[PDB]
Amino acid sequence: HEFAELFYRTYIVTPDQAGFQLSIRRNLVWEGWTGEGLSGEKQEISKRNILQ
Amino acid sequence: GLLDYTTLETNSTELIPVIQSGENDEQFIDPSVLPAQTVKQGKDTFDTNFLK
Repeated sequence: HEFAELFYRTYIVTPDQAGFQLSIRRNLVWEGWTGEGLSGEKQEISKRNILQ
Repeated sequence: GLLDYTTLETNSTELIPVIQSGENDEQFIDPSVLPAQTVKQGKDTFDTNFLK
């Protein structure tokens, strides 16, 4: 029927499988390295996308 | 060294926990349960303990 096919594209999967996986490449920009505070616990420096 | 297993072999790649007083005590178990056990690692002398 027209309406459902309009929004949701058909994707046939054989009954031998059980799902489909998405492997996404993503390019990043990030600064430096986790610098010592001479302490026990550390935060991670945010790794940021380039499209943003 | 053919007759001893201490002549060769050394661990300079092990990432063994090391204790520093007043800096990372919140990561190691309280020393009121089990005192720290000294370890020999290369040329270094330091104390290690279980991770809480």
